[PDB]
Amino acid sequence: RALRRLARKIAHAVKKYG
Repeated sequence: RALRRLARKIAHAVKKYG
């Protein structure tokens, strides 16, 4: 339902890690 704050850390972490 609310993946605004969830997808945030996910995408970011993935954009930072690799």
